[PDB]
This record gives sequence, structure tokens and C-alpha cells, in this order.
Amino acid sequence: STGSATTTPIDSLDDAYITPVQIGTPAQTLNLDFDTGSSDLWVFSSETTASEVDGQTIYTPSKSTTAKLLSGATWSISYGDGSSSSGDVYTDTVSVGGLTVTGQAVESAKKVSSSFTEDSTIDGLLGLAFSTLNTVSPTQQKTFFDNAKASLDSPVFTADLGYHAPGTYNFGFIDTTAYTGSITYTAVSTKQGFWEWTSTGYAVGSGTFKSTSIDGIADTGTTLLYLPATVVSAYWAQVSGAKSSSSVGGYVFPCSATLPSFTFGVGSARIVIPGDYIDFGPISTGSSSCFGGIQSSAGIGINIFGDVALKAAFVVFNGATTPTLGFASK
Ligand SMILES: OC[C@@H]1CNC[C@H]1c1ccsc1
Ligand SMILES: OC[C@H]1CNC[C@@H]1c1ccsc1
Repeated sequence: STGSATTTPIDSLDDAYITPVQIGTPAQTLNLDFDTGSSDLWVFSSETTASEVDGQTIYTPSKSTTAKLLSGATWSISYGDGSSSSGDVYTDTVSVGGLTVTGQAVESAKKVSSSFTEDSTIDGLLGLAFSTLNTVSPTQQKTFFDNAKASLDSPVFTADLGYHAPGTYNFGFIDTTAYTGSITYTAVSTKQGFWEWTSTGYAVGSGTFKSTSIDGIADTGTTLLYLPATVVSAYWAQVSGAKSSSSVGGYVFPCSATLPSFTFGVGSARIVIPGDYIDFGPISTGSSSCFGGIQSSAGIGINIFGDVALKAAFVVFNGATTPTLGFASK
């Protein structure tokens, strides 16, 4: 089997991407944030505290003939940005882009933090990291990808995020029309539960490539590119008037600037992030200070290849017995 679904930016900045997902019988379609940095499929629901729902579409398990309470199971998750959610668990039929999994754990939110309530465009998350990070207790649950894997034509999914445009998540096949040149594959460590890999270095604009190992995670559910302070300082030093603002919480730059590109290494290959991808717009409406898309990972304890980096590539998440990542230009 295969599945293919379009993923759409939630706003004009590509702050996140939503993908329609069918849950239950008859289908209830929710728009979920596909997150290769976490391993829970959780939804706004009929169980979510009413004051914490503001415009989201909810899953109502009592309206699904295939929903079953997973008795005794609870979940609770805290994300890198400080947001959180928790609740109980159902099993149900979940389909993505024509690919169906029966008995998928659907984690129903009883509580969500203010950042989820305040974002009406995201109805929940669909985690695509390794199932070792799944938070369900006392019986850990499998991701949608892990449940689908054995049925797929090839044990892979791919992320093709758009810049200010829709893109695609594919399951079980590699669309050879969706990228240019060849896919370069690179080793993955699953020791922390992430799609963790080592970039071979970077360049700023037309500058010379610096060969240096940068361990980090491929994370569709993080907006920005978070890299070591040395690398980030080298990038923003090429932008007149850029500075790190403690008051704003990262690097800002004059909105009048033209940003340089950023290149990252994948083995001997190179992925170029155009400068425009690194502009996240005014810090507040009408401001001439703009937020940078490349930020320091200092204090996060990990480097994150988030959407800024991944949207510049066609990315293969290869779930073979020894997982690997692939990157192609497009
Ligand atoms: O902020 C949410 C991030 C999206 N993926 C999971 C999460 C993260 C990244 C590194 S540790 C936790
Ligand atoms: O802050 C909670 C959500 C509101 N908008 C995006 C954000 C999120 C956190 C992890 S994935 C998406």
C-alpha cells in the first residue's frame, strides 16, 4: 500500500504545516501537524476542556463505530517550545492520503496548553519519530508509520514541504518526479528516539564550505533551524544590523535586509536554503525588526533541522531495519 497527502502552511510565514487525516467511521477529518520530532498522535476532542477549544475541529469518539476506549491508558506530553497536552486514549481507524491503519492509538486531549488553544488551524499532532518516544502509559503505543510499515510497498515516508506553498507527505514510495539530481542517504541514530543524523558542515551565502560535524534531528514539527552558536553567529554576521535580542528571544535583523543563503552538508552533497526562507517577518505588526529563521540551539541541548531546512529539500525517512535519512535538492 501507499498514501499521499497534501500538507499546507497554516499562515503566510510557514509557522507550521497541516495535513488532513481521516479518523473513525464515518470519517472525521482533522487537520494535524505531522511531527517527525514526536511520537504521539493526539487530537482535540469532545473530551477537551471546553474553555481550551477555540475554533479547532474535534474528534468525537462516541460518533465513531470503530472507536474503542484503550482502558486505563493516559498520555501527557511537553514540547520544546513549552506547550503541552494530556488525556486518555482510543483505538480507531486512521487514514492518511488513502493509506489506512486499523487499531491506531488516537490520544484524545482532556487538556491543552494556551498555545494550542490560541492556534485554531491545528486540530492535533501526528508523530512520526520512533515509537520509543510515545508517551502512552502504561502500555506504550506505536506511531501511524510504525503500524503502517509492514503494509507499505517500501518502509519509507517522505516530506516535501513547500516555501509559502503546499507540499506533500508520501507513505510507502519515493516519487522520483519530486526532486532533482540524486538522493544522498546518511546514517541515523535512534538512541534518543529521533531521526538524528550528522551534517557534514555549512556555508553562508557564497562563502567557502566549512567541514564540521553537526549532530541534529530532522524535525518537521519545529518551524526554525537551530544550530550551534558559532554557526549561527557566522550566519548573522553577514547581515548588516542583525543582532541577538534577549528581549525578543533570538536573532533579529532589519526588515530592509536581503538575507544570504545557508548551505548544509549531507555527506558530500549540499542543500541550499535560499535567504528568503530565513525571513520570519516583523517581530510585531508594523515593526521594522524581523525575526530570523536560523537561531542558536544553545540551551536546547540538541540541534534541530526544522522546517526552514527541510523545506529546501525532498527528505526520505527510511524506516528499514537500519533507518537512514535521504536528502535531495528540488
Ligand atoms: O517544539 C516541538 C518540537 C517539535 N518536535 C518535537 C519537539 C522537540 C524538538 C526537540 S526536543 C522536542
Ligand atoms: O504552541 C503550540 C502550537 C501552536 N502553534 C504551533 C504550536 C506547535 C507546537 C508543537 S507542534 C505545533
